[PDB]
Order: sequence, then structure tokens, then C-alpha cells
Amino acid sequence: SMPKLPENYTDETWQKLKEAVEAIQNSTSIKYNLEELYQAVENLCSYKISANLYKQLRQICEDHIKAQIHQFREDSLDSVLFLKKIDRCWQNHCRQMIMIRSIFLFLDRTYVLQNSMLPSIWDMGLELFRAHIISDQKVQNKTIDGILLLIERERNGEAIDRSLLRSLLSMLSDLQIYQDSFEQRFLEETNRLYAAEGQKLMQEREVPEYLHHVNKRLEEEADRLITYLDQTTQKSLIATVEKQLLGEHLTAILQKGLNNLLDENRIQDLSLLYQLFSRVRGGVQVLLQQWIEYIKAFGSTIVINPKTMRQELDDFKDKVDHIIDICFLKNEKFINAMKEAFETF
Amino acid sequence: DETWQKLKEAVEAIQNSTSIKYNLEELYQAVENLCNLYKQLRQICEDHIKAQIHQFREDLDSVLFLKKIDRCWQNHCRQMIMIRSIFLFLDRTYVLQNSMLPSIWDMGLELFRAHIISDQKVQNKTIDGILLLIERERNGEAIDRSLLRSLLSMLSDLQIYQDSFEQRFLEETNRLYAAEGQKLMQEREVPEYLHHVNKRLEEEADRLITYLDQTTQKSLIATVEKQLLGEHLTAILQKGLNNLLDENRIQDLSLLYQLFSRVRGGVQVLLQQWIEYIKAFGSTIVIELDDFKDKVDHIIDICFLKNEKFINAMKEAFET
Amino acid sequence: DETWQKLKEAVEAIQNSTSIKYNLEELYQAVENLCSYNLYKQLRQICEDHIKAQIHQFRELDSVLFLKKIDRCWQNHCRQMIMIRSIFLFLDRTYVLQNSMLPSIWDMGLELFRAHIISDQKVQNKTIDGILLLIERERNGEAIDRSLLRSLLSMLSDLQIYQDSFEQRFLEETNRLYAAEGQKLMQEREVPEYLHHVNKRLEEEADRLITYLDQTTQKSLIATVEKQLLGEHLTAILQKGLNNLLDENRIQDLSLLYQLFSRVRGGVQVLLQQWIEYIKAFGSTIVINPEKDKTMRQELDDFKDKVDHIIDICFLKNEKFINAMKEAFETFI
Amino acid sequence: SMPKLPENYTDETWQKLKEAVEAIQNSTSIKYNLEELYQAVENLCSYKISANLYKQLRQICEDHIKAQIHQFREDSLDSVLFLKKIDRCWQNHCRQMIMIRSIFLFLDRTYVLQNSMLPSIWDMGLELFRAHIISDQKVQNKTIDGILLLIERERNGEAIDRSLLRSLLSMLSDLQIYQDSFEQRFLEETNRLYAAEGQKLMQEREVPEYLHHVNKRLEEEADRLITYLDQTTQKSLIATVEKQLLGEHLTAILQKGLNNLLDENRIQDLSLLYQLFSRVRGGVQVLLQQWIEYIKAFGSTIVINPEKDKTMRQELDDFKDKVDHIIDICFLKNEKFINAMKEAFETF
Repeated sequence: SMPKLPENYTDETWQKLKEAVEAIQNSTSIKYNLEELYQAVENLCSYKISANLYKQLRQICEDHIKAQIHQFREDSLDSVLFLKKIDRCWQNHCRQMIMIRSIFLFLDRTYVLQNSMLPSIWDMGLELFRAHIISDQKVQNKTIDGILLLIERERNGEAIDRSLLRSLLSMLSDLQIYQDSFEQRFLEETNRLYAAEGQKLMQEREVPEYLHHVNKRLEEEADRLITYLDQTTQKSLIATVEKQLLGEHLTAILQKGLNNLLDENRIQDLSLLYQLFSRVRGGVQVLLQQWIEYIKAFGSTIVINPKTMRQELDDFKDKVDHIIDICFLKNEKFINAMKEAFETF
Repeated sequence: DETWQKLKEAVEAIQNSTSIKYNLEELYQAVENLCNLYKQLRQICEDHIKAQIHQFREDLDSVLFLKKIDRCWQNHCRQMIMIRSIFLFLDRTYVLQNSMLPSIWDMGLELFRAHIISDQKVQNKTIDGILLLIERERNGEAIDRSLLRSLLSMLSDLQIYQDSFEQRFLEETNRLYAAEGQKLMQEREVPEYLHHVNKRLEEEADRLITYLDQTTQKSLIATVEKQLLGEHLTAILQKGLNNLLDENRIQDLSLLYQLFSRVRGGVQVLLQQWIEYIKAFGSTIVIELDDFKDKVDHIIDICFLKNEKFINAMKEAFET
Repeated sequence: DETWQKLKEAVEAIQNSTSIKYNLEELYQAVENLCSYNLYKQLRQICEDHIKAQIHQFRELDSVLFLKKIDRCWQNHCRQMIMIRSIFLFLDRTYVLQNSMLPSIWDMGLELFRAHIISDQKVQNKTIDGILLLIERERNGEAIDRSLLRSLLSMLSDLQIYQDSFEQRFLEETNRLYAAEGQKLMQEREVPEYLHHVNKRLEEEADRLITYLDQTTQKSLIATVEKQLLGEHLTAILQKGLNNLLDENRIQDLSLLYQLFSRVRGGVQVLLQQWIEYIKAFGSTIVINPEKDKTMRQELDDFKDKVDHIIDICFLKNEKFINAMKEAFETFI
Repeated sequence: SMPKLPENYTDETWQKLKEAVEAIQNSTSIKYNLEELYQAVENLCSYKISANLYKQLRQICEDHIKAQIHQFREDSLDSVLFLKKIDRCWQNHCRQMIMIRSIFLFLDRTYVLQNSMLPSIWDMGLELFRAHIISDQKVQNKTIDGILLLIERERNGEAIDRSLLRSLLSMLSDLQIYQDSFEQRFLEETNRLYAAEGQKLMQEREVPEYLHHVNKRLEEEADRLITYLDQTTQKSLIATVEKQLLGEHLTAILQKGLNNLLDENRIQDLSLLYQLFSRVRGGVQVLLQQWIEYIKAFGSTIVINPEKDKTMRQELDDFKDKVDHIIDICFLKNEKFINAMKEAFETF
């Protein structure tokens, strides 16, 4: 049993706001001065029910957003051009919703809706954009497929628009669907790519070149993470790269290349090896075991194929002490390993 | 094996609350030497937690049951904090190596959730008991708020407060206050009803501060507001507003305005009845105007906080 | 030049709440052109110019009318900044897409409002004094605009000066008011009425906290109320009222007493000790000066039943009180 | 008047806990079964005041921590060995406090201290460690100097213990002094190093090699950030590297190398150039302006000074094709460069 709103005729006040919002939506002129609109909002929450004005605004927002779906059926459109079109649609939505939020600030801030479980105006916009644009199965699949394809291209050496990618993945975070839509597939595809890369390059390249490559990839993925992914992806991503390029090959690497690195006294590469293996569960342990093996095999070759035995031992001890000192950072475990291994001969 | 056994015995001692028959240094060393160890620790943790389920089939008085859950929760926490101290090296190297395995502490929570609180019988009995204590409190009984704080806090730590407890809690609150609103609106005059509604809002604020989670705040207060005021706005004004205004009851009018201000449509419905009152009373004088204007100005000023909307309504009404 | 002017005029329209006499597309384009060929500094400056100008109205004044004027100024500021943010969204986002240390447009606005309006010593003091006065009035029974208060305190939080400006003074004033209230009402009122009052105040302050204060104030506020109304009077309360509550079997009040004392350091402990004392004294008076109309056995059973019931309902079956009671009984049974 | 605590004699109950804590502190045996200690804590909060038991525990914690300062006067000790000593001390502290926290869990969780402003047992331990060990001017300066030196060494190509560095910087975060003690100096030092590196390498190396180097450094610093620094350092750090290696040299890079990159058709390098300049305020704008200049200049030569080999229509088509291709691959089809080029073409 409500009161009559002060206005010249029924619905005058709401109409002004309807027209203002449509102007915002079509990017034309707002043909009222702003004070009048702020007042309109204040009157409509004072004499009528706030929850109703919110429903009215939600509806005209929904009508417009629903209408923006159609531009995304124009396939088979170029993948990048599609992603740009989604981004432009996202920017226009955000711009419009921020402006609407300014006009209706009183509604957002109202004491009566303190306790309401109705989303804020901004969040209401996000629900609508999620529900009607990005949740559509065809649009989502094409958007996510395009994002993943850009990352794949970059990992293969191509130049892409990282800025476009940042903007899209950031949209996915604002819509709270980054984890669901994008992240699991991204980690799946990263797992598949680096599993295959690990196995392929471990045949094609010698250990020193492989380790240099693994280091580059870890630095690259850090840079991807900093530049356009969400921080919540960091542990998973690095763990995946570490696992596929190092974890799966720890023993193979050592078997193929450790003897050569140690025989040939390759200090820089030995340092790198130790840094990389330090990143993975079991790494230093597996290294330490093969180190014991190398050291034991050398003593057997001294006693069997000796010009002087003491001198040959001293030379080896010096070389190996030095490697422990610089490449393995003075790690006591390697010193002990070595002393135990020496007692074998 | 010798080394692992020491840690196995240590952990069992922690689990049975008996003596740790090694000096701590020796244990720290044992952990450092052994760095599978995580899986071994997980397993002996799981074995013990699984074994704690059986005490909850002995059903038993609701409060005694909740205390038994709380004790089990405290012992679990205590034990896991202590295990975590001994195995700190394992936690930190797992953290220094990027592992996707949960920390020791979190591993404990998954096990407690999975084996104790997730069980349908235990969960239903725990949540039923919590809800019963709140209901009893709302009825004027004294309960152990401390027990309640501790159990709800457990539900937050296990990350199941929203799922298990909160929806049922809001359901039960909705039911209780729906029925209270209808009952007391018949039994009590408006002044006494409004005083009561104010008490309930203050009480529920207190429950919230003292033992519930902040994420329950909006929902809870909105429910109390909706059921005690929102559903009765028009009936309250019809039953009591003419008397409050005729009799110049300023304190009650202030309270009315404060309460109605909290609820959708409240001030609006009040505003409309205000216009009605002024038109009717003003019509009876014209069929003295200064005395009425003074009375009315004073109510606007004190009870309605100088609200411009009521000043305008009144000026328009006087032009009748 | 030409292009910047359009944006300067638009922003001035927003600031004076008049009409924006360009269509929005043209403005969005103007912002995009100006970044595609200092603009942030220019926008900061025209924002600052306007906000600076809003100080003058606060040199005039009734406390509530002053606070309303501050609130209006805050709402307009927010409204204007949100709208400016819409037009210049491209600038915000390509600052965010470029790693910049410059605050967002929105945050830039908050720095300016803090610096020019609320940070002024006279305006801040008058604002804080008014806020404190409204809370004091409310605590004294007066009806105030909670909505105004919520809005102003929430402004203080957005400007990140709630802890500095308001909260310490608020806790000081609360401490003072409840210290004096505790001492005054402990003289004026019997224990049952005092406890009922303390409970009301705790419920009230919970409500103030929920309704308009920041959650960070919760622990401090409730501890202060607890300390001044209960902590400072635990012994005096028991001395003045515990014998009457127990003699007269006042179960509701005993329940409340236990609930309240449970909230405070030393509370249950001091209660427990006086409980032991009561039982020893009362028990001794049964065995020494028995009532003629009961048998000795009946009198002792009656007392045991009364006491068991109090433990059970008022003290929540607390084992410590059961033990204290059994021990105490052996002093006479 | 407080009640009498159930115990055989005054202070029996507290003594058990005092001995328990000392055992924890010296890493020896806890000579009571744990149940008895848990009970002791509960009794002391039930019959006596919680706040007092907390003060007592704080004091015996403080006494021990204060005593751990002296090992850090053994200078002039090797920087790494010092840092390892600080880390060991930090681990022991943490270990001891977690275990003390287990015994006194009831005290931490008590309802009466809900409203207390007293820090949790754990946080109490952090205040004490901060106040007595890491806050000491000599210890802090040596700790921070050593951390900064390890980073500097890493940037210069040496292998360091990143794990040690992660653990120490993480301690600094737990003690809430990462921003104060470390971060401002770290950004100062990073600013100084890369300002110098930018100026030095921009003389020593041609543009292609410089850009490749800058790219490496940005990838490296990302890796440092991920591996041992706090995330709150990310924006500042990258901005600094970007500013000193690219921002300060945008014009110089283009003036030294852009004509060559374009004349010689160096597509890979042009792609990298665009990616790097895209990271910096003004980057693409400055690149766009020089692009216009190149196209006007080269086009003006393609009409005033013809080649004998082709008609000049062919020479223009060859140039258009080259330039379209660069826009397409190096500049990612950027409309701004298409327009710039069309405008520039209308000049000749």
C-alpha cells in the first residue's frame, strides 16, 4: 500500500533512466543533465521499492547483452579476429556497466539492500555477461581454443599479441571462470606439449644442449606467467614443466651425459645441472647416487689400468673437490658420498 | 628401517598421548636422514584417524556427543601440530620443491574430513546438535557458546561450514522467526512487539559475533528482518500507528522508524500512512492547525530524523 | 588540443552534474586517440582542481548538517570518479596492461579526496567529533541516522584512515563511557538488574558493530565493554548478590551470571571459589541449626537436589563445580 | 579471591610445563607423557588466569630467544656461512614454537581470550624472534647484505643456493619485514645494476644482440621472482628492468639500429623489437614515428633516385610487399602501422 512518487505522470521518472541507459548502451548522447538522473534514482528508491528498480535495470541490461550474442555466429571467422571481437564486446560491456553504476550508485549503496543477497550492480553485469555470452558452448569453445592456440604458437617461436591474451584471461578471472574453462585445459595442453618435447629433445640433443634448453623453457614459462597468466597458475605450471622436462628424465640424463661432463671437467654445465636437478623431488638424490657410481668406477680403473697411482688419485681428488665446491655449492652430502666411495678403493 | 621405527614409535606415542621415549634431536635427525616418507606418514596418520570413527556409533545424549566430537577434534589438531614440528624438514623441502602434495597440516584436515566429519551419521548428528543448541538458546535456555564456537570453527577449518551447516541454519532461522512473527503479532501490542523485534536483532548480532562465521551475517539478519518486520509492515501500522501518533508516543515512533528503515518498503509504507493520518486528522479540524503543525514537526524532527520526504508529504497534506 | 578539450569539457560537465554535450562514442575515441600518438597527469590535475574547490563549503554549523554535507560531497565524488573512469577506461587498462606503478583512476581519486577534504585538520576533527557524538547519543538512548553513520565510516575505510582517525578515539571514548557506567550502575541497581543490563549492552554493541562499524573493531570493542562492565566488578558482583541468588534459587539469573562471567578473565574462577564458600557455609548451618519441620536427612537431600540442579542448568554440567560441591559437602556430610 | 589449583604442592603443575618447554628448547627428552602436560595446561587456565599462563610462557620463550643472539657476533665470518647460521636458527625457532603451540593449544583456543588483543602463540614467537634476533642492527645489515650479494652474484653468472635464499626471504615475510628491510634496497640495487648494464651494453653490442640480451634478462628476472622473491615484488621489479634496459634507450635503439633492421629485412629481430617495445609506455608510439620516417625517406629515394634494373613501379611494389609483410608478421597486423604507412605513402 505504497505512496505515489512525485512526477508529472506515471513512469516519467523511470523513463528518463531507461532512455539514459539506452544512450549508454548505444554510445550516443545522454539527453538529460546528470543531477536529474541521480535524483530520479533517489526518488525511485525512496517512494518505491529498491529491489524493483534493481529488477528493472537488470532486465534492460539483460536485453542488451542477450542481443550481443549474434555477432559471434559469423563463423568460420579467423581465430584472432574472433578473439578481438570478444575483447571489444567485453570492453564495451565494462564501460557501459561502470557508467550505469555511476548513475545508480545510490541503489548500490542503499542501507535497505545492505543485507540483501542481490549482487552489486557491477557483479550483476558480470553474471549477465557470463550467462549470455561467454557461457554459450560455441562461443566458449572458440574463445578458449583461440587462447590456447595463441599460447601454443608462442611456445613454437611465433610472435603473438600478449596484450590481447592478458585482457582475455583477465576477463575470465573477473567472470570467475578462469579455473573451470581455461586453466585445466591449459595445464592439460602444457603437460602434453612438454611430455612430447622432453622425449623428442632428449634423443636429438646432447645433455649440455638439453639442459640449456630446459633452463630456457623454465625462464620462458615464468615470463608467460608474469606477462599474461594468473598467479594462481604458477605452481601447477612450473611443476608441469619441471616434471616433463626433468622429472621424467633424471636418470636418463645422468646415464647419457654425467660421465662426459665429469671426465671433460665441464664446470658451467655441471653447475647448471645441479641448479636444475635441485628444482625437482629426487633430483639431487639421483645425482648423488650416480656421483658415487662415477667415483667408484674411477678407482677400479686406477688399480686395474694405472704414470703413478698416488698422483692419478690426487689429480682426481682435486678435480672432484673443485666440482663439489663450485658446481654443488659445498654440499656436505657429496663430500661424504665421495669419502665413502673412496673407501671402496 | 631402524630409523623409520623411531619415528613410527614417536608418532604412536603422540597419537596415544603417552611418552615420547626418544630425545627430540634424534627424531629431527631421523627425519633429515630419511629425506615415500610422506606416504608413510600419511598412512600412519590415516590408520589412526580411521580408528577414531568407532566411538561415534555408541548412539547418546546430543551435548555429550558434540563434546566427544570436540575432544576428537582437539586431539587431532594437537597431534598434527606436534607431528608437523618433528617433520618440519619434510614440509619445508616439499614447499621448497614446488610439490603439489598438501602440507602435513592440510593432509591431516583431508583425512579428518574424509573419515570422521564426512560420514553421514556423524555429520547429521553433529549438525543436528549444533542447530539444537542454537534453537535452545533462542528459546531462553543457557548453552555452552564456547563449545559451539569451537565446533563451528572446526567446520570452517575443514571448509564445510557453507555446505553442511549454513543452509540448514538459515532454513531453521527462517522457520523459527516466521512462526514467531505471526504468533507475537497476535499476542502483543505494537509497542511491545517492536521492542521484542529490536531485542531479537540485537540477540542475533550477538550470536553472530560470538560463535557464527561472518559470512553468515547478511543472510541471517535479513532473515530476521524479513520474518519479524517485512511480513508484517502493513499490519503493524494498521494496528498501532494511529495510537502512537494520537497519544504522541515519541520513543516508540523513533523505534518504529529505526526498525522500518532496515526493511524493504518500510519507510515507504510508513510514509503513506503518515500522509493518511495527516489528511484525516486535518480534515477533522477543518470540519488548532498551529498545535497540530507543532506536534507533527516535532515528530518529524525527532522520530523521523528530519527526513525531507516526510516534511514534503506533510506540507502537501496541509494544503488539503 | 582540440581532442583534449572535448574530454576537459565532458569531465567538467560530470563535475558540475550538468549535460554531457558530446555523444559518448566521440569521447571514447578521443581517449583512444590521445593514448595513440601526460594524459594521466592532465586528468589527475582536473580531478584535483575540482576536489580542492569543494573544501570551501566546510569553513562555515549544526553537527548533523555538517556530516550530511560531507556525505553528499563524498557521494558526488564517488559518482563522478566512477563516470570519469568509464570514459577513460582505455587509459586505466593500458596502464594495467603495462605494469605501471601509478594508481588506478579510482584510487587516484581516493588519494585526492583524502588529501584535500578529509585530511584537513578542521574538517577531520569536526567529522570525527560528529561521528563520535552520534554514537554517544545512541548509547544514551537517542535515535540517530545509522545510515548516515554507516556511509561516513565506510568512507573512512575506503580512504584507509578508519584505524588512524576514528578507531582509537572511538575505543578511548567507549572505555571512558562504560568505565563510568559500570561504577554508576553497580551502585544504583541490584545484581539481577545489573546483569540484565550488561547483557543488553553486549547485545547492543554487537548490533552497532554489525550495522555500522568495521569488523576490525570487533574484538577491541567487545573486550572493552566486557572489561568495564564485568571485569572490573567480578568480586563486587558476587559479594553483593551471589548469596541472594543462591538462597532464593534464582535459576535464570544464575544462568545469566555464568554466561556473562564465562566471557571474562577470572570470571568462572572467582565464581567457583564463592560457590565453594556458599556450600560450606549453608551446609554448616543445616547440620548446626537444622529446621524443625524437616528431618536432617530431608534437609540435606533438598540442598543436594537444589545444588545439583543449579550445576546442571546454570553451570552447564561443569565438572569443576561438581567436584567443588562434592568436596564442599564432605566438610559437613 | 581465586581458587586453589589441584596439585600436590604450589607450582607443581607449572613446573612440569617449564621443564617440558626447556626440553623442547634444548632438543632433549620430554620426560612426561603428553596427556599429563595437556592436563596441566587445562588446569592452569581453569583454576588460574589464562593471561598469566601466557605471560609465563612468553617469558621463558623470550629468555631462550634472547640467548641465541650471541652466536651472530662471531664475525668476520664468511657471508654464506652466516646466512646458513641464521637459517638454522630460524628453523629451530619455528620447530620449537610449533611444538610449544601443540602443548598449549588450549591456551591459544580459549574463549576467554577470543576477544584478547594478545597475539597467538605462534605470532608471539615471531615478535620475539623479530625483536631479539633479526631486528638487531648488526645481524640485520649482515643478513640483508648477504642476501643482496647472492642475488648480485647470480645476476653475474654464478651459481648460488636459491633454496637458502627462498627460505630466508620467506622468513622475512613471516616476520613482516620483507618490504622494509629487503625490498627497497633490492629495488635500489636492481635499479643501479641495470642502469649501468643498459648504458654499457648499448655501446658494446649491436641492436639485435642487445634486444636478445634484454629479452634474456626479463625472462631471468621472471624466474628469480617465481623461484625466490615475493610476489609483491613483481610489478616493481619488472618495471625497473623494463625502464633501465628499454625505457631509457627507446630512441637510441631506433636511431642506432632500425634502419639496418628494415633495410636488411630482419624479420625475427623486428618481431622481438615490437614485443619488447610493447612492454613500455611510449614504446610502440616511438617505433611508429620512426616507421613513418623510414617509409617517407626510402619512398622519397625510390622516386628521386631510381634503380636502372627495374622500372620504378616495380621498385615501389617490391617495397610495398616488404613493408606489408613486416606489418603482418612483426607488428601483428597493427592497424596503426597500416594507417601510418598509407599516410606516409601519400607523401610521395
